[PDB]
Amino acid sequence: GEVRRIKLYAERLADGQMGYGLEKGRATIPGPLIELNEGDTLHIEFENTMDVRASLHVHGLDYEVSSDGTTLNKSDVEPGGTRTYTWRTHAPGRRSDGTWRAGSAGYWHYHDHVVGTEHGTGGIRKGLYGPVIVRRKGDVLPDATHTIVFNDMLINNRPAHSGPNFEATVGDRVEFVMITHGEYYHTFHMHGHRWADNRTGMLTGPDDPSQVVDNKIVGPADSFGFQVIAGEGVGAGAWMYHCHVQSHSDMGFVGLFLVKKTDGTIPGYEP
Amino acid sequence: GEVRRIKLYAERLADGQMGYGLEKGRATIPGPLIELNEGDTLHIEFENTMDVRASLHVHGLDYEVSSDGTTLNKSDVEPGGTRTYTWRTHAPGRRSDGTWRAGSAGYWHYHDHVVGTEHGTGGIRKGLYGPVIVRRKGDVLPDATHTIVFNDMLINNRPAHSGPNFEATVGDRVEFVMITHGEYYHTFHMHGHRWADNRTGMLTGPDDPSQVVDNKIVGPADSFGFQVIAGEGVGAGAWMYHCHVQSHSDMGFVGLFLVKKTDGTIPGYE
Amino acid sequence: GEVRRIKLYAERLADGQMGYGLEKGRATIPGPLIELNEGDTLHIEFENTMDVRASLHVHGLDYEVSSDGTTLNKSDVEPGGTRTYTWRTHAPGRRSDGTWRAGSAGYWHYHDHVVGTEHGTGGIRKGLYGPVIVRRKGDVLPDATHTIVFNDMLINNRPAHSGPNFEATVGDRVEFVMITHGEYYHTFHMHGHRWADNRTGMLTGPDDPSQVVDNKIVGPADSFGFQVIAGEGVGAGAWMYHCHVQSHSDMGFVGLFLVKKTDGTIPG
Ligand SMILES: [Cu+2]
Ligand SMILES: [Cu+2]
Ligand SMILES: [Cu+2]
Ligand SMILES: [Cu+2]
Ligand SMILES: [Cu+2]
Ligand SMILES: [Cu+2]
Ligand SMILES: [Cu+2]
Ligand SMILES: [Cu+2]
Ligand SMILES: [Cu+2]
Ligand SMILES: [Cu+2]
Ligand SMILES: [Cu+2]
Ligand SMILES: [Cu+2]
Ligand SMILES: [Cu+2]
Ligand SMILES: [Cu+2]
Repeated sequence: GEVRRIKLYAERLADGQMGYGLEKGRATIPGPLIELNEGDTLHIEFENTMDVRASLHVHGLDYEVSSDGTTLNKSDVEPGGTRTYTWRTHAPGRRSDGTWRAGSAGYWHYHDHVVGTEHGTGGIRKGLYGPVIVRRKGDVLPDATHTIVFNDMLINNRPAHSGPNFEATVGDRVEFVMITHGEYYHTFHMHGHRWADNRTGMLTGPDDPSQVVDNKIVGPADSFGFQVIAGEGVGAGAWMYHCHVQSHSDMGFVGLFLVKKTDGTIPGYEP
Repeated sequence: GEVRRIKLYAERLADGQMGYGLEKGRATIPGPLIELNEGDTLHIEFENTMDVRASLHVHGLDYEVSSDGTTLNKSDVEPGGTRTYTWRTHAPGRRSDGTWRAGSAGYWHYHDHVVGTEHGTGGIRKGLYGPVIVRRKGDVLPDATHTIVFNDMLINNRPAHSGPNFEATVGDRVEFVMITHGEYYHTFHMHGHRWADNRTGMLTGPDDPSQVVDNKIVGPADSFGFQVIAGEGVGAGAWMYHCHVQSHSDMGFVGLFLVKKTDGTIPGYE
Repeated sequence: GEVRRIKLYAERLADGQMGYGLEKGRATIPGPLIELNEGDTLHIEFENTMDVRASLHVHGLDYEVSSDGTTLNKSDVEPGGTRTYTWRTHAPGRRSDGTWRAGSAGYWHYHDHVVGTEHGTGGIRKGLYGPVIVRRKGDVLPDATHTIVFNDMLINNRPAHSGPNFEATVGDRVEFVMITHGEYYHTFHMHGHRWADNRTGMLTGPDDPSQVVDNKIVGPADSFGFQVIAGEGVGAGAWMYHCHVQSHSDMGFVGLFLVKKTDGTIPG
């Protein structure tokens, strides 16, 4: 259980998007990946650099109403204002009542709750979302982590036929965090790969009856994640991921998981 | 288990609504909570007090076609009529061939199947829905149970910005039953609390790999439930629950889980 | 693990439809059920008999990009062309990193990826879909398997009020494969029966905490399956299955699981 501190800034981007960043003028969409171990406390020294009220609200983690990031709990930030948000986490364990307390561990996310509406509809639309992973002791750690956000009809707020693409090598342990926002349900599909429908996205062993899937229905504020061995049993290639709702996939919102051979090459593809 | 008998009434209510009740003029939307233990049998002496055919149909439980509650199986109820429905439940166990028979236990629900359409579209819209809990031997029992129904764009058929709110004290074991009906998908979200995506909404112990969530996609006739310790690790507070579909949350369709300190107070909220 | 070889054909059908068949002129919607055991390899000698490009794309199974069935990987089929697709499967096992590799076993599906659009919107709409089951050693095998596809507002591309109905006898072990396609989310409900939300749709034992359900939200390209003992604890009957989205159920998009007594009768 470390007590940890980061700085976070909400910025309006040149293009009129809105992003979180770890430093001024370094905002990204999605926002920076926050990673904590169960038991860790994080203090986020947040600065709203924008000319509108903005906030930081987190799913899954332990927070008091004063870190709700809502108008209801007097927890949003005035233009140019500052606020320290506090996120706590806990390990699982036996309560006195003999019950098992579930831990914080999982694939989570943070987003604005007051831009445009008192539910953050405008901030979320403009890019104020990012991933949070809470790890349990012993969890398997990846070679890389990639965050895919279905935000209305967009992926990571990109234009149609502009990715995002993620590169790996065959055999790499690659982690995906998959977050949904906005108005629409979606189905997330990845070619050539599959994962478990459980906390880690990985089967614990032969006694784990979790469905193994390559396609998952998601709605606004859903988060899940998984890890794959890149190209396992399928080889190097351009492995598309996309929404499987037919009108959505036809808008040209598709990304590629580019799995290269150890010589840096990939079977030829036509994007 | 035990053999149980109850009366149930379907009644027209104010503002063109329809509800189930355990007594005449005590109909509620949602309808009364029905709670059974695996193995129990329930006989429901159902009176349709309305001027249109109505029925009772249940998810999850054991029932014969004579208690289907459908026109197909001639088990709806004529206006002003009475019919006894029978719900059975069973415990899990190995079959003779060594497969495992799943038990009845879970978060379930009952609704009308013949008002407006032969799928109960009018009856459900107007409020003919309620919760059923079937418990397993050794299940953890709560201090209170609250039912939240996303019915089209309404919560429990309340208009925009009309709660419902649920009160607890820090430390209470609070059960939620979450049912969806109608036309739309939703995502159910609760601030400051989380649960397991499994039968009871609680992890069985360290071998249970179920995802821990605070947001769940649901569609018409989905039911799930869970228990939380009120304010566990987060303290007293006005803890919002709402649909996270942004247009739905922006219509005011929000309620509060009001978690008080033992001294009866709650951190100031607006 | 066996190496298996089949032929498949894509063909235009009546009423503006398209389907897959094991023989020319024998295409069905849904397409033929393909059943494999973990470790089996299947080579599909696919002939596109149509006047438009078409492909075969599979969920869940092991395939190389040369069997992706996509424009991106140039592995669709010209009109009148033939292509051998290869699907591999694997058993689960312990990896050299100490993790458990998930096996191929599950309820899966295949469909076109290039008719109408580069995502197969037109091919899927018109009937180019079918079920795939991959079994694990020791899995419980059914007496009968039935495939239900929610494709847009249709079931198995049947018109409103067109079933399909499935017949069983009380005590039969009946498997359902449930696949969704198109534009819409659905909720699949079956009267009188329930299943586990897990890989097999059956609880493995008392240590399996999976929710037991009779209603499941599904979206495009979702697949799940389950087995039930027909009429278990409920008896013979006409047992409705339907989408539970109310306007969907109201269109006539409903079928029956017709469970007979041992003497052949159904409560009428
Ligand atoms: Cu909120
Ligand atoms: Cu989509
Ligand atoms: Cu795909
Ligand atoms: Cu695919
Ligand atoms: Cu949120
Ligand atoms: Cu090229
Ligand atoms: Cu029904
Ligand atoms: Cu909603
Ligand atoms: Cu929240
Ligand atoms: Cu129902
Ligand atoms: Cu695809
Ligand atoms: Cu439907
Ligand atoms: Cu039903
Ligand atoms: Cu697909």
